[PDB]
Amino acid sequence: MDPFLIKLIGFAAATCTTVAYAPQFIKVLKTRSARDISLGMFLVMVLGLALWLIYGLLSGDAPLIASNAVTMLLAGGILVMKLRYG
Amino acid sequence: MDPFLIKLIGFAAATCTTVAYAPQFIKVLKTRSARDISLGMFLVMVLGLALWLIYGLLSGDAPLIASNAVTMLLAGGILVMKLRYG
Repeated sequence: MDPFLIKLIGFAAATCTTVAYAPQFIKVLKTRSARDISLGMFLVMVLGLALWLIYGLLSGDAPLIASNAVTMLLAGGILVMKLRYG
Repeated sequence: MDPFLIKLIGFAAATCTTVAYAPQFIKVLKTRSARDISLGMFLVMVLGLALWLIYGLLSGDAPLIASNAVTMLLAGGILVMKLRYG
């Protein structure tokens, strides 16, 4: 019945990107982005993440669940990007 | 036995981000990134994606499998980023 042990193994491997992804998100902010960038692209990505949470639960996978939580917190860099506007 | 129908549903939803993510990748290139950016972060992300393919197959999920294939092709934007070097 979809053993939880599988989720743990996936997280362990995904940890490399997840751990590296978090700091990488901040670096993107210093990438000197312009306001003329379509923020709509980022908004869509967030929508997929929200849905991925449901799918992740159905599979009992941790990487998708943990990624969604981590992304939400790290995503906070949205305010920084929005600063470029106006 | 992990019905394939589940993978199809996940892809349909993930299609929003997957479809939007592809064009978003190109836009990142025009983000005026600097060579002083740690490319190592991107390298690690790729490693996780390669492993995710195996995990994705184990779950029979299409979003992870399709994402890996799409990312590999779209990732090609690596050469553009490498151009900043030197």
